[PDB]
Amino acid sequence: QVQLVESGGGLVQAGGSLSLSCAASGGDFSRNAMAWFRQAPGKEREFVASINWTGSGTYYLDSVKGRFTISRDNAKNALYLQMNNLKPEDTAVYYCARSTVFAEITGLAGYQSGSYDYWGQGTQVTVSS
Amino acid sequence: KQYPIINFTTAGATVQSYTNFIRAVRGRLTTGADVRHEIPVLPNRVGLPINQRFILVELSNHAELSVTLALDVTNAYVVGYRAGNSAYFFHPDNQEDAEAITHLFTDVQNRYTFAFGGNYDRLEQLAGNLRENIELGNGPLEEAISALYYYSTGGTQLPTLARSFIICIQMISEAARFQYIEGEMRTRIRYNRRSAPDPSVITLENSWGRLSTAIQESNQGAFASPIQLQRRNGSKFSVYDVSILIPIIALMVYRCAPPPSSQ
Repeated sequence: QVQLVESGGGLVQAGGSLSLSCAASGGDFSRNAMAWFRQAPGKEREFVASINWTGSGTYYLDSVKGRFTISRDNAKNALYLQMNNLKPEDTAVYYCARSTVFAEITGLAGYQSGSYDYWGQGTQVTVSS
Repeated sequence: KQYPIINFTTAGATVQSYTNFIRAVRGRLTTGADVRHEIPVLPNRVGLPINQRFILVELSNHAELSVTLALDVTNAYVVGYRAGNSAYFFHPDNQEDAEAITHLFTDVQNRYTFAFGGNYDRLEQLAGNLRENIELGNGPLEEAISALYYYSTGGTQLPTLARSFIICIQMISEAARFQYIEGEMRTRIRYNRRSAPDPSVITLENSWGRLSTAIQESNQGAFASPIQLQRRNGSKFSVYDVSILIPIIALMVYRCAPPPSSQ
């Protein structure tokens, strides 16, 4: 049984910082492709960051490019999202998503919520001013 | 731009058309410059330029659905495949492979790497059953061609796809490796039968690497140690020599440097 639980959310001010964590269990994590998405109310669900099974190949929504950093610890069964210079746009419920079928997903498919079978409960991120 | 491509279709498949295909594949897998005990050796992985690394086998059926398979020229094995705008790769065993396969189908819209490898153990447990319980021949190839095609659209499920891999690998990779297994498929194709493979075929598949070693390690054609094998009735017999194999195995992986001028 595969599990996804996100933590580290909260409230900060424009320019402020947050550290996101997803706690995954079950399945083979070290071989699974992973991504972060986000959804604000009234807004469509948008892709944020993706990371393959190995340490590094990674892709970002360009609005977050250089501001955000996605990583993973395959020993800890954990996914991470680091958010640094934060903006009002960045306010949304943030979800972590897993593919147990795929170690890596690139190209167009990489941004599609459809390509990931498992999702987490989500964690709320609000930014002020 | 693109690696070499070999074309084959199951439509109107004869023993002739099948054989001229598998020959054409062999043509592209090796130059034939390295031949030991009369048997062609596959090019050596070490030092091999990525642009010579793979070959393309395009497969179509009567329904006119097509998929393109990628074969590593070092092991003559399928590392992944493309259907339309999606490309799919078996989970790499090491960093070096992972790099290599990025030079394949670079123009494809979507690129997926499986969390699983293409080795028989893995495929068998996914498809739900062993190679022995999985049939071969023109018909099982037509269906596998389709199932691979419709996977990109969600039409195909996993076990069905796994089984589809097991089929094509054997009918193409294994067939190319062994003229014997080529003959087993000729049989099936010729009469439009379909049957799972016998213990002989299976054991040959499991023994390919070891034979490759023994043969290139042989002393004037004589093995230092025997390799166990089965005939169609599943009874064992041991192989201490080369001349037995020449009618059997078409290609060999590269174990070591070639021999002296003598023989």
